[PDB]
This record gives sequence, C-alpha cells and structure tokens, in this order.
Amino acid sequence: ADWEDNMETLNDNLKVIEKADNAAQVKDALTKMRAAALDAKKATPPKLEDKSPASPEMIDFRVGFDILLWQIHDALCLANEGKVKEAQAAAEQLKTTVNAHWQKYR
Amino acid sequence: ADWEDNMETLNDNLKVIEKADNAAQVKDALTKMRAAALDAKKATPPKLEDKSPASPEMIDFRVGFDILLWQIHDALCLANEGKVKEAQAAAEQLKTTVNAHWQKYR
Amino acid sequence: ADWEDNMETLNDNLKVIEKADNAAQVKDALTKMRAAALDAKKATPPKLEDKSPASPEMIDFRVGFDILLWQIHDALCLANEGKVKEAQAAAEQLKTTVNAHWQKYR
Ligand SMILES: [Bi+3]
Ligand code: NI
Repeated sequence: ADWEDNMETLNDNLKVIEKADNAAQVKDALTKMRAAALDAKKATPPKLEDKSPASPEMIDFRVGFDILLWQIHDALCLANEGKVKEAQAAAEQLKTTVNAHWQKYR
Repeated sequence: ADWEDNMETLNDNLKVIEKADNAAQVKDALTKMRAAALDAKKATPPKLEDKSPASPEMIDFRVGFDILLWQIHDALCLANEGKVKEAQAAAEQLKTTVNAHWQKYR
Repeated sequence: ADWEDNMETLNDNLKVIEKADNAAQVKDALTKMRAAALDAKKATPPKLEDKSPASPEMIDFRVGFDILLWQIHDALCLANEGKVKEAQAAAEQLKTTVNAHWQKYR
C-alpha cells in the first residue's frame, strides 16, 4: 500500500482499538498497525517523490515510522500480557503521533 | 557477517527454538536471531548486488529485515512471559518469513 | 549539534539509571534514552558530514542505532518486571555501546 493507505489503516485500527470489546482482538489491530507502519517505511509521500530515497527528509520519514513502531510495541506488549486498558490508553498517544506525522509529510 | 551466513544463523536458531525445552533457550535463540538480523540489515543480498545501497530495492530489503526483527520481538515478549509454546508458534511465522526472504533475495 | 545533544542526553540518563533506586526512575530514564536515540538516528554525525546521504556509512550508522534501541528495549523489559539491578547491568552494557557509537561518530 502507498503512504496514505497505510496511514488510513493505522487510523482505522486505532478506531478499532478505542472501541474494542473483542478483548484480545486489540492485539490483532495492533498487529495490523505494525504491518502498516513497516510497510509505510517503503512508501514515499507525494511531496517527497522528487527527493532522494536517502535524503534527510526521507530519513526523517522512515525514522518517524520507527518511533511509531516503538509506541506500537509499548501497546502490544501490554495487550499480550492481558492488559487491554493502558494499551487502549497508549492508543491515544499513538493517534497523536500518527496525526503529527500525517500533518508533517502531507 | 555474510548475508547467507546470517540466514544460516536464523535457520539454525529457528531449529533450536522448535526443539527448545524452557524459556531460557527460546530467549537465547531469539537473541541470536535478532543479532543475525541486525547484522544482515547491513549486508547486500546476492539479488541486489547490482543496486545502489540507497536504492528503493535495498531500502525495502532493510525494511523486510525490520519486519523480521519485530516478529522476533513478538516471540521474545511471549518468551519473557513464560509462554514457551506460544513463542514456538510465533517462531513458525518467523520461519515462514525467513524462507520468504531467502527465496526473494538469494 | 543535535546528534551531540542526543548523545549527551543518553549519557545523562545512563548516569541517572546507575544512580537509581526504584523501577519507575529507570523506566523514565530509559524512555528518555529511547527518544534521544530515535531522534539521533535521523541525524548526521559530525564525522560523516562530508559523506553523501546515500553512503553505506550512514546506513551502518542507522543500523547501529537500531542495535542500541534493541539493547534499550531489553533494559526496559528488565525494568518493567521489577528487576532493578539487572536493568542497571543492562544499562552498563548500554553505556558501553553508547560511548562506542559516540566516540566512533564524533
Ligand atoms: Bi516485553
Ligand atoms: Ni517489548
């Protein structure tokens, strides 16, 4: 998927997590989020299609997705132990960071 | 070291995880796998020896090894909680991903 | 510049961990360390300023930061399970790695 489709997947799974009664299915959503972020590291925002793939802007892009991945890890480790809460709370900081990166590179 | 030797290490430690008896052996093998994957991130696979180190193909290669690293971390988080059988079930997905990378980049 | 500031932040939080008592202090210092390491991964160290962004030196630099991040994660996992002294030993290993990277790329 391209960049905006991956960001849409992230937002949709954040919504699934925030309204999750399915219990451990949060992990599934989190899983998808991870698979999105990693995939988005291979994409390029349209405004950076002219830059070099290793230019400082693209490096910042991929490293921001690394930050997202570490936050997703913080949520998923709590979800795996059996703590749906706190993971659902860190989903909000995840949404904040996702919106920040979206506004940054769109 | 060599990308092929790193793949050998990944396969050997997957075999170790498949026959592991406790959580310590699973954790040790997963740590060795993580080291091998981090080292292979700096390598160039045989299929991509005609591509620049910052080409999109090499970036996608490194992102694939990032995916492998996060799956390794999932297995390691399962092993830290004492869930050895869940860790081996995750090592199955690890083996699928490793075989896919081997077939893709050899 | 900012990479140097991130290295100094890493060193300060390593000192904080070495002089810590409970797990919350170690966790907070390790979270600050993760933030600083991620922020420095997308920077250019002074030794590599004369190199192209597409050079393999920068790729190895970022991969070394990935290694440092995973060591930070191991320390944070030790701290999250109420293991303070083990987290401090892991943080001494982190100090070794951080000083290695700092004196290598400064
Ligand atoms: Bi954990
Ligand atoms: Ni973890």
